[PDB]
Amino acid sequence: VCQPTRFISRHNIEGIFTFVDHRCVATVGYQPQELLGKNIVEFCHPEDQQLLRDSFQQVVKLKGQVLSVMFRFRSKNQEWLWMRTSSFTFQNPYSDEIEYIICTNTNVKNS
Amino acid sequence: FKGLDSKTFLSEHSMDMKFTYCDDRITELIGYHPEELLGRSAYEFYHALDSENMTKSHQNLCTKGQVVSGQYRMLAKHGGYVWLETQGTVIYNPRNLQPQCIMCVNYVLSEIEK
Repeated sequence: VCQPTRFISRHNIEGIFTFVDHRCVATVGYQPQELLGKNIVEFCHPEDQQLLRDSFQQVVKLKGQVLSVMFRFRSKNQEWLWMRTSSFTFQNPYSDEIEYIICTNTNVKNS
Repeated sequence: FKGLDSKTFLSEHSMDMKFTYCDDRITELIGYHPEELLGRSAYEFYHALDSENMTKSHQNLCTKGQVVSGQYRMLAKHGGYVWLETQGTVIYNPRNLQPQCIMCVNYVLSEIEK
């Protein structure tokens, strides 16, 4: 079957990329170091930015369950690609360090 | 002593638990390079005494969508095993609830024991 193009990321609760899987190059055309330290919202279409912010805000409230969002992500070639991001929080349960967000980011169709 | 970040590694699997991605934090923990895991089932690496439990865990994960494993032992590259726990989450297609892959957050609980 045709494997969807996707990559994993980790974000702080504000949306900053703190880890980026190198499959990002194939998915959106950036090297990991072009994403790391930036907010995901900096890659998001203006119409979808607030949705994406509010998704990040809520996913910490959902008891670790997955929250999905579809948004337009600006590729390295400055083109809008539809991405479905599936996100959930994690915290090492032996700690009280602040949760972070793990995302799977897949290029999908809007059709 | 190691800090928390160093004792976690993320992995992605197909629905049969074959590795499709692993972060490089695994190497310092138990020796493997990510590239050598790809296409191998996680089941190859489970201790014999944890195998039936991990099969049940996987079934529960596929039924429920998200599970925390029991403690289990994972075979290290150079011998011995490390105690792990894994939180698994199925990633779907929202359209039709078709499963796409399994995202695992793996955290160690011991040094390599042999």
